[PDB]
Amino acid sequence: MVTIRLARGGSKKRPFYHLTVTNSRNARDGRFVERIGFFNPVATGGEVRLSVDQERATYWLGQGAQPSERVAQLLKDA
Amino acid sequence: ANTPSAKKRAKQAEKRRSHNASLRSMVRTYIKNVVKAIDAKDLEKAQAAFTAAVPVIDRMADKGIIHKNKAARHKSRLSGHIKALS
Amino acid sequence: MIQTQSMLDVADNSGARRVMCIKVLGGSHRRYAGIGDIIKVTVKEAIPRGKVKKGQVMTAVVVRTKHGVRRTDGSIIRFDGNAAVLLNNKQEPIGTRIFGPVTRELRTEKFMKIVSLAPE
Amino acid sequence: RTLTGRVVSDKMDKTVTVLIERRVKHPIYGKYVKRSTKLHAHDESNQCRIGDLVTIRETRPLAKTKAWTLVDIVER
RNA sequence: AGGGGGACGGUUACCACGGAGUGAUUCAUGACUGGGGUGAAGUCGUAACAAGGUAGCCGUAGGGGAACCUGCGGCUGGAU
RNA sequence: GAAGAGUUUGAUCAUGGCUCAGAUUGAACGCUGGCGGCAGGCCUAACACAUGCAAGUCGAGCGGAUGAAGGGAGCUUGCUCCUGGAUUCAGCGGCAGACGGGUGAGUAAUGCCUAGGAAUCUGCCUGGUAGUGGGGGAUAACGUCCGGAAACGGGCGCUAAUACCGCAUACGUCCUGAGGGAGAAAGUGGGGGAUCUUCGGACCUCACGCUAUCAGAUGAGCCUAGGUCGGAUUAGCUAGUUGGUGGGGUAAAGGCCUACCAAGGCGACGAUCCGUAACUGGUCUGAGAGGAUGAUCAGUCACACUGGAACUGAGACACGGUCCAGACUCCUACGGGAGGCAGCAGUGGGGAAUAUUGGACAAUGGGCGAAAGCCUGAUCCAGCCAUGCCGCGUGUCUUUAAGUUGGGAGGAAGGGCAGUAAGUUAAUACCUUGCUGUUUUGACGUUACCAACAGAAUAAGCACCGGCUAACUUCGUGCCAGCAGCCGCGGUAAUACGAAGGGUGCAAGCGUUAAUCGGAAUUACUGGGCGUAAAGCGCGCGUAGGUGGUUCAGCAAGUUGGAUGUGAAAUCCCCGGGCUCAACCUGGGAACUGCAUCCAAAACUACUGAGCU
Repeated sequence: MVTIRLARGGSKKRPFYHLTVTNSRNARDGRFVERIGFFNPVATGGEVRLSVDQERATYWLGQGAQPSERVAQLLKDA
Repeated sequence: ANTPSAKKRAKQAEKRRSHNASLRSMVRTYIKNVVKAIDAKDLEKAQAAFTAAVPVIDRMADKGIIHKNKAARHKSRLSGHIKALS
Repeated sequence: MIQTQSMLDVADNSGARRVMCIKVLGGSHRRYAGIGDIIKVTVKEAIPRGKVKKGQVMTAVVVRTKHGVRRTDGSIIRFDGNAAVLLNNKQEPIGTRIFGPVTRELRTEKFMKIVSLAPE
Repeated sequence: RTLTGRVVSDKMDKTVTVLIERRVKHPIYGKYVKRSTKLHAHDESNQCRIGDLVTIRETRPLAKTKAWTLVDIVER
């Protein structure tokens, strides 16, 4: 059930993600286990795309968490 | 109203309850006779009576009608008083 | 119930717990009322909020007597307790539920609403 | 892992209650007040009399309203 | 054959709801009453403020249409 | 980082209350309205609820229902006997339904929050450790009968398995812990050349499954300390209560359950009773202390017409489960039945007052699935409402908004496929899988946004103007009619009341009703009082308690410093990044005055001891 997952922050027609590590027992936007770095597909000048830190991202894959479907092909952007 | 996804498990629960009521009672009548054995104070049938019971207390525990450490206590309660018959 | 001053339980839904017959309706020197007959009650005891109040001259159909009612083969059907169902001036029941059994002498043109609610 | 109180009642076997006193501050008044706390301590051998001072240890609960055992009679 | 073991049984404790008797404690209402407040003030009045035309006031008993008097101890917040 | 006025008086001073400026909300109401972006929208009846929808998923887990095609035989292209296998899906079975969602009724304390503690389970997930053999009995669909208009019931009779029960088997795992005893599993589909043959099977081989355990992650459960609302016009409460053991029992400690033994337990630091209320991160006013406060947002709790109860399951005492009881409601052909919107719309009904019987799973999730995908009123996103919060527009001869037209990104991660390479392979034979390049395709909101065009055509309102608000003629009315927050104004030239006539406040809003804090040192810890303004009991003895002369020494509870884990994320505070700008959005930190643990300190306090007068 433990999962790394895109989670909608931001505004309506203004997506912003957190890439939360969640439990799949909760909602998308509440009670995350850990926030590793973010995502922003409306990224323009000066805004960094994704703050993915592989110092902690190894650990949930090591302790047995999974990408959902898209989270696999954000790590494929490396 | 209710859904046939839940109306199917109306039968799937109470029929399963009926099988799990008997097998649960098949446990605790074997333990009662090895407490009747201690209350009769006759070791000469008490040893043969709970060695018929121990293959039943954990065989039910192995298949998830009861839990496996409920068996572990009752295998340690009855033995700790059969030893007291000495 | 059967006669005046007789006190009788309440078989329908809302209001009274005990009513007392103050008049047997029908004839002139009419002295008894069995199952299916119409009496005049007063509400001797009632629940805290219901459709009737204590002390109220009302009309009720007799549904369930201890004297009983007789069938055509000679057989009797005989209850443990007196009971009526209170009515309005339409001689339609006030409550929406009937408690206890009734007899088939009550499934007439006027009282089959009581029969259709009863758990007979 | 060290809580200290003076013995106030011992007339039951294997069980004793002490007053673990303290003096802590009042939040909006500033004056340090005393706040007495009356724990229950379990004795393994019942050797504590009224007026003794003991220290205790936390473990799994030994009864209802009792989750602290006796370590050592410090003084008397 | 049957036995073991189950199932429906039988009845034993436990208990929700219901029942009965008698109380508590709260809330609304109640004929009729008793003061209180604000008014507008008709009225017997002048009770206080000057030594307010009998100095006030306080306690208390006691007494009297009222705004009011004596006594006993009390106080000047009493002045010539 | 802190602004006060007006008002007791003939005037003064002091004590002391009133009314006022402000900023605010989940907002109403009275008015009048051009637009955009993000927001927010039963505060009352946890009131009753018509209607549709809110969790069905799977045939590659198993029996059994129906016959795409195609190749043929007859009749001669009408038809079926076949051959076959495409497909669906009501009945079993796995999993999920214990999540998402909603509401705040109950709860004054173990609920929440902060810290710590051990006597436990956890399906799917992830690392290994050992293992999938051999059998047996049922059972629905189906067949019919009975009851019923239907809904549905309940009689026997068939058959299956990834449904169940033994037997075999034991690296842990459990008991005794000497020795020994005990107990597991299920198979399905994509393939495969040599031997057995019906190379259907067997064996080989990966894929999903299956099991017995350990370590972990992730949840979930106990236990302790701390604090957490108003009352003494509530002072005693308590008997399974507080311990003890024997047993019983929970996944796990424990009077949790139990028998008997004893007489303990709680409480003036506020017990018990009584009224009230989800709590917190936080929020609002504030110089801060605080005070008030829990709408959106997030954590925990709690509930599901009301009450009791278990069942199944990894997980419930289960919101679209069952059972029982109650209240209510509904269909009846009187035989028998059914329902629970505090799920999204919506309806009454209450109220000052609050929205659409919407669009689609394209993004993010989940739920099943080998995969394709299949469902989701969660969500993404739309109508409706000035309800805030920003921007913006109503012209000084431009055309922005709006509208017409032409254009135009970003939301898409991947799926299909048919090569291409890889590594498990006994055989990169072959399947299955991850990689690569190309092709095919899928956007609810369908647009934002760019660039043309006609022409100022389509845009302002509100309240006041006696004072301390430097907005401040008259006309009508005459102690009338009225206005107003405090004074007051009106009793005949009215700056105070009704118009006109002008200004002014700030603007699609302006005002006043209401509530909160403030100024309020007007409950004063910071930071007030008491001879006469309100206030010293009429005074004692003294219980708890508050505080305690004097010196050395010791302790390290309070005190003091540092260390470490936190104090969730959000919010806020600065620096930024972006929407063309501002809201809004985030990135970074700052902040979080707190909590325990740890070591270091000894001037002072408590405590400890000997003293000193």
